[PDB]
This record gives sequence, structure tokens and C-alpha cells, in this order.
Amino acid sequence: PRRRVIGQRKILPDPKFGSELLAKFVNILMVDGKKSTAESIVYSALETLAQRSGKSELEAFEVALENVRPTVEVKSRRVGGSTYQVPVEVRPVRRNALAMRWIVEAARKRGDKSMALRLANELSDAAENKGTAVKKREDVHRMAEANKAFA
Amino acid sequence: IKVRENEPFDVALRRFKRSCEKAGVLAEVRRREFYEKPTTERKRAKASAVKRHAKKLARENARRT
Amino acid sequence: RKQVSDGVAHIHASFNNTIVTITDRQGNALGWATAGGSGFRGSRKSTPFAAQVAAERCADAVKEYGIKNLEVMVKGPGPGRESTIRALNAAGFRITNITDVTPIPHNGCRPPKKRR
Amino acid sequence: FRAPESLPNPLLKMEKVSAGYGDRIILDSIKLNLVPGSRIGLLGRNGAGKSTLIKLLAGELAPVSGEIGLAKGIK
RNA sequence: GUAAACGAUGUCGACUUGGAGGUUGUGCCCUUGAGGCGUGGCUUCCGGAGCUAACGCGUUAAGUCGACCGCCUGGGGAGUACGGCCGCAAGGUUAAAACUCAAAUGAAUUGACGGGGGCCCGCACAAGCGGUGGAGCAUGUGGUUUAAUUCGAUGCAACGCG
Ligand SMILES: Nc1ncnc2c1ncn2[C@@H]1O[C@H](COP(=O)(O)OP(=O)(O)OP(=O)(O)O)[C@@H](O)[C@H]1O
Ligand SMILES: [Mg+2]
Ligand SMILES: [Mg+2]
Ligand SMILES: [Mg+2]
Ligand SMILES: [Mg+2]
Ligand SMILES: [Mg+2]
Ligand SMILES: [Mg+2]
Ligand SMILES: [Mg+2]
Ligand SMILES: [Mg+2]
Ligand SMILES: [Mg+2]
Ligand SMILES: [Mg+2]
Ligand SMILES: [Mg+2]
Ligand SMILES: [Mg+2]
Ligand SMILES: [Mg+2]
Ligand code: NA
Repeated sequence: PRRRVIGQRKILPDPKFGSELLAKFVNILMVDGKKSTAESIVYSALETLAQRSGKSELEAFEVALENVRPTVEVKSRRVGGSTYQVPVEVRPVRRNALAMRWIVEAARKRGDKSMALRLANELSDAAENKGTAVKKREDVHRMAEANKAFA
Repeated sequence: IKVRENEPFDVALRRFKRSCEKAGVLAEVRRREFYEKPTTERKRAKASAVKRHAKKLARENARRT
Repeated sequence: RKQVSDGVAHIHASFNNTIVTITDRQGNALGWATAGGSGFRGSRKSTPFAAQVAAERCADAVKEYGIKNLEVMVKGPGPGRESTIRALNAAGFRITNITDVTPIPHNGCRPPKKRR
Repeated sequence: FRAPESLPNPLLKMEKVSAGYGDRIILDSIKLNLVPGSRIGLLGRNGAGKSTLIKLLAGELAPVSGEIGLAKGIK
């Protein structure tokens, strides 16, 4: 951080689908190294999402991700010893990472049944713009618009 | 200061004209100096200027740069 | 009313505010706006963005006169000095000549004290 | 106002609302859920359904399409 | 009638290598063209010998000499008290002692420090994940108690430690 840099950590793509976004989703939502316990959750969620949406891969994940991925966000960039937040332009690589974290947090909330169902409902809501995950995006947009004075 | 400058199309080009009086004079006349702090400030400013020739004097080294 | 054709803009900026006034060429004020009154109370009304907002807020609400040419006159050096002529030109105005008038004494009255 | 439990995270299940009042159709589209903690104000002119929507969310005006939903522990 | 009224350097005169400039006079000359060649007055910066405790001064000496004047004799007490003179007054000028200490003081050197500066680093901040601080129990430590609650470690670097 202070001096050095990193190329990246290469990730093995998804087993069932020819993609890596879903593998990173599994990595984000697993816990205690229980990848074999997160895999069933994610695949069950994408099973019960396709039947309600009408498509298997795009409408399952991407359309619920592009309604929750952020565009700008606030960071502390004081100059003269103050504390006001300065909005910044988020980068394309971090957009998906932020979106998936927000979706997984919204799905960890909303406690009704198994996580394989909580995530499915939260993702349908994300695809329609109806969840807490998209509410977080709207709130951060409000903050950035309000602090748009500093640039 | 007053400019028409019809020849450009929405190009300010008033930098040259604003860099005549506004930047320095108004910032100077905002507060009273002392009548004796101006002389000290001028003396220090013009004593630092002659250090430019002393810096110029330092070129004559190989320095392996 | 009276459909004034060519007008005068006053951009009175300062280290705490930026007041923008649209008037006729004789000096009868048509409409004014200010960064502080645009909903920016505090340190946020010193930024050039607030001046940009005030310029548009003054260009609006004066379409009752339908002005096409504006002679801008800039006073009181501050953050909203160059960021307001573009905000006016982003409102449908002909910025003909940008006069800069600014009070300069020839060593007149004594200024205030120096702060600490 | 006192302190409730405020447990249910899904406040209601909203889908294909089609509120009509029988003779006509009043509203058919809908917006984001109440997502506990949200504060929403309904603008709009008169005779536009601002009260039909309130009664539909309250549960005293059954939608013609059906399944307007409401969480288990909402007071 | 007092100032850090300060180049903290009394006035006058004589002598003793150079360099880069500023401003103000003058003669000659290829002003033959925004130029050269000499000579005075004032002035800024750097520097040789020499001088100096060092810092530095260095032809405008703090160098080498002469004339005249003013002032100093450890730090406090103290530029104070009393007295005289001056002042409308505030005060100014001249000016002690008793007592007390063995030190005050200048310049420079090595460190340390700065809410002084410059350049780099560290899971230091930032970006994240998971925790302690809340409840039950285990263990240690202080406290209080007791016939004894054996002794030691007790900021970081003692407290699941000997
Ligand atoms: N009980 C009813 N039966 C039939 N039509 C009704 C009934 N109540 C309301 N409507 C109709 O539904 C429409 C909206 O009525 P509603 O009371 O919801 O209005 P609103 O937009 O909330 O405005 P307001 O401020 O007047 O209450 C109107 O056209 C009205 O005539
Ligand atoms: Mg003031
Ligand atoms: Mg005195
Ligand atoms: Mg004196
Ligand atoms: Mg003097
Ligand atoms: Mg003296
Ligand atoms: Mg004499
Ligand atoms: Mg010298
Ligand atoms: Mg006295
Ligand atoms: Mg006396
Ligand atoms: Mg002294
Ligand atoms: Mg505990
Ligand atoms: Mg013990
Ligand atoms: Mg241990
Ligand atoms: Na109503």
C-alpha cells in the first residue's frame, strides 16, 4: 500500500456456468471457509430465481446487479482540519464488488426462511428495484448529490 | 479592466487582464501593515532575491548527475 | 414586462457570498439571486458551485423580460469570479463584453486591524 | 410515540396490485417497499388515488388482482 | 524631552591587495550605431592580509597610527529610596546603602526536543474480514477478609506471568 502493488488474485471460475462473477459472489457470501455450504445456497437461489424471472443467467444476476451497483460515493478528503465528506467517482472494478456486498448484506437481513430463499427474494427485489440493497444505492447517491459542492 | 474580445467563441482570455491588479493589490489592501513591517518585508524579499545568483553560482560541480 | 432587450449583469462576489443581479442598462434592478438564498447556508456558499447555482437561479425568474444580450460586470474578487460567466452562458445569453469593476483606493481610508 | 418491536424486515409483498374500487381501475403500478425505517410522502393532485393506496396498504380495500400481502408482526 | 532614539559601533585626519553592481557629475573619443577610454561624490553584496573568544569586520575596518571628549569595574537589591533641578501633571535627569549569592554573562560544539521544514518507511491511517467492551463459566491480578489467605512480576516491556 505505502509503496508496493499487486497484480491480482486469480479466481477459479464458476463450476456450472462459464463465469467468474458468480464465483466471486460465492466467495463473498461464504463464511468460515464453508464453500460447499455456500454453493448449495447460491445454486438454489439461482434455481428459484429463473422460474420467477424467465431467464437463467443474465436476468438472474446481471439485471439485479446493475440496479444496485453504485456510481459515486463519499470519502473523507479534509484539507484544513475539517471532516466534511468529498464524493468520489467509483471505479468499474469496485462497482460489482460493492454491489455484491450490499446484496449479500440485504439478504443476510430479511429473515424469513433458509438463506437460499432469502437471497432469491432479495435478488428479485433488486431486479425490480424493491429491496434494501437498492435503497442503500439511492441513499449514497443522495449523500453524493448533497455534497456535490466539493469537487 | 474591461474586454470585449469578439474574436473567440466563449473563450475567457481575461487571464492576462485579471493578472494585472486584482490578484495582488486587493489582497494587499485588506489589512493595515504597521508602517514599519512593510519595510522589513521589502528588505527580506529583496535580500532573498540576491540568493538567486548564489544558487546560479553552484552549477560548477560535476555532481555525477 | 416591458420586454427589455439588452441588460446588465452584476456579479458581486466576495469571500463569503456571491450576489448576482440582472438589471436594465440604466440601473433599475430586474431580479437578483444569491448563493446564500439558494439554500447553501454556511461554508458551502463560498464554493464556486454555489455561485454557478446562483447564476442560473438569477437567469431564471427573469424570463418575464426576455433578454438576449447581457453585459456582465464583475466585482469583489472571490471564488465565484470565472465560474459564473459559464453558468450564465449555459442559460441562453449573449455575453458580449465582460467588464471588471473593482473598488481600488489611491491610499484612501485606513484599513482595519490585522488578525491573529 | 413509544417503542415497538419493529421486527419484520419484509414489510409487505407487493405484486400486480391493480387497485380498482370495483367499477373502475384506480391504480395498477406500484413503488418500492417500505423497507423498515423509510419515510415516504405521497404527492399528487386530488382524485388520484392517494387514499386508495393508503387503504390498500392498510388492508381495508381488497385489490381486484389480489395478493397484496402484509408481514406477520406489523402493528 | 523619552525609544531596540540600533550599522547595539563618538567626531576629525593619515596610510594599507581585489571583484560584482546601483545612483549623480565631468574630459577625451571610431556618440563615428541602444558605444568605448579616464576621473570625482554617495551607496549595496562577497571577499585577501591583518585583527578577534568566536561569530565576523575587511579601503564606508572591528587593520596600522595621532588629537579631543563620553563611559565601565561580579549578579541581585536598583536606574530603586532620600536630596537637589526641571514639569500643569504623567514624570524626566543626577544618584546610593544595608542585606544576599558564588556565581551571573558572551560565542561556539555534541546530543535531545519543536503544535519548524524536506525525503522515506511500518496492518500506522485508509479498503475489508473477524473480534474484546454486555451476559454464563475458566484463569490470573489488584482490593476487602482471615489464624494464613507463602514469596516474586505490576505502564508499553506485570496481570492463561515464575
Ligand atoms: N368508495 C368509492 N367508490 C368509488 N369510487 C371511489 C371511492 N372512493 C374513491 N373513489 C374514486 O377513486 C378516485 C380516487 O379517490 P381517492 O379518495 O383515493 O382520492 P385521492 O387521490 O387520495 O385524493 P383526496 O385528497 O381527495 O383524498 C376518484 O376518482 C374517486 O372518485
Ligand atoms: Mg473583519
Ligand atoms: Mg525611562
Ligand atoms: Mg536612553
Ligand atoms: Mg530609526
Ligand atoms: Mg545606545
Ligand atoms: Mg562638533
Ligand atoms: Mg565581508
Ligand atoms: Mg527615579
Ligand atoms: Mg527625584
Ligand atoms: Mg544582554
Ligand atoms: Mg465479559
Ligand atoms: Mg499474589
Ligand atoms: Mg500468553
Ligand atoms: Na385521500
